[PDB]
Amino acid sequence: IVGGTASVRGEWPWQVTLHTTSPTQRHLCGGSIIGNQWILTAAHCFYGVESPKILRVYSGILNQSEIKEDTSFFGVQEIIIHDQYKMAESGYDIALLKLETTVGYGDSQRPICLPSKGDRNVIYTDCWVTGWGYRKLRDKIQNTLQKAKIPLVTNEECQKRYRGHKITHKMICAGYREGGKDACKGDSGGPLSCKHNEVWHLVGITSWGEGCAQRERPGVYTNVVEYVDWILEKTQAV
Ligand SMILES: COC(=O)Nc1ccc(-c2[nH]c([C@H](Cc3ccccc3)NC(=O)/C=C/c3cc(Cl)ccc3-n3cnnn3)nc2Cl)cc1
Repeated sequence: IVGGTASVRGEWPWQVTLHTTSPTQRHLCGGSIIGNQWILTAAHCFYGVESPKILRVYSGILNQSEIKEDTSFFGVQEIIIHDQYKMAESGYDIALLKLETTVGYGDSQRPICLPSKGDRNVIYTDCWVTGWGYRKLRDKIQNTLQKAKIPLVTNEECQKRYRGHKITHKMICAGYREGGKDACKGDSGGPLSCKHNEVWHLVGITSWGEGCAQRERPGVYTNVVEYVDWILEKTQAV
């Protein structure tokens, strides 16, 4: 996260850190708890991941230093990538992780509500991006989970900012015109969380951008409201 500040423990209890153990264990991506065996994240995270056996999901984490060999984690039973996904810049950048065991909810880890289909017309004014990503292009994964408040940008304005790309309504953009606050490397897959009527909703999934927090280059997020039927199809299968 560029231009952000340290989060407080328990502030974003749906935020997870997804680690890969291959070749050595390290943070790979962010994700959000959406159900007791379900993590919503970005499809591009899994480039070259040949098996869910190499993945570890850690919840209830504020600091990456809390993770050692003896730290409990959730194994991944299945990786479900949207079958229209080709690359982050073309959309459908969404994936579900089906966990091997059930997440016990509490004050350190709980799910975030998905947006309502009726709320496709609501104007969100209190949106935050969170993650352990870089603070600039050439940096390193941060120990403490960071947060940044960022305004949503209309599809028309985002399209003007990304000449040469096709910004669809399945994408949602966020960022200040002058730049300064954004997601960066290591934040992808994490949530863009918006508070509306005192309830937090998972509005976006951190996906891509041209550089980090540059002027007139907002971050591009998967527009979660457009995928609620897909998520229910995969998580509520008979
Ligand atoms: C010790 O462990 C590590 O160092 N882990 C570690 C883990 C992941 C990374 C890492 N993650 C990423 C991903 C794409 C990826 C994922 C998975 C695998 C490989 C590529 N993009 C991101 O997060 C974020 C991209 C991004 C998003 C928005 Cl909304 C706006 C601007 C963005 N940007 C433009 N330019 N930048 N952002 N790149 C790097 Cl490098 C580094 C380091």
